[PDB]
Amino acid sequence: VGIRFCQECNNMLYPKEDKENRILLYACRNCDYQQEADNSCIYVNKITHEVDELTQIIADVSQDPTLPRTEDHPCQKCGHKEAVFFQSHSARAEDAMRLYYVCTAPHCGHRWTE
Amino acid sequence: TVINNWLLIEGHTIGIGDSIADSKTYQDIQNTIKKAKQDVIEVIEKAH
Ligand SMILES: [Zn+2]
Ligand SMILES: [Zn+2]
Repeated sequence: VGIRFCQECNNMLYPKEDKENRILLYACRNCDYQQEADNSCIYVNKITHEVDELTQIIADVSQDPTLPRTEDHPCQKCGHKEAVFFQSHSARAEDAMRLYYVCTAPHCGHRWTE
Repeated sequence: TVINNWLLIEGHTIGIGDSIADSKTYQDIQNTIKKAKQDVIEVIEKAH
């Protein structure tokens, strides 16, 4: 799924096929380096892209004075009353008006969607 | 000609009193606006 880099010239490793043993190999074409491919998968395509936004959500967003905050929904980790909420804030997010909450109070940074 | 010269008798105008409704009507309009705001808030929360 990801991209692996060479350790000699630090170029990109492309998938190669080991004919003699029948195992997936990652061979850089800048040099002769070849390495064993652990994941055995090359490419993954989520065209419907059911991606989670909280992995793209940063904790310092809770410091924004322009964002609304409610004490209704508390933090799961630290149980703090006040939490800032906002929508997807992302394009190509299909049709989603759901709420992504970020817990306030310093060093918590917890986030959750409901 | 004849209608303008008759309006010379009756007269026509527009004024502040022509642009205000009864206090009951104002209360009804405010109640309708409040109900609309409550309904749209409920819709926003339901979509949330
Ligand atoms: Zn290389
Ligand atoms: Zn918290």
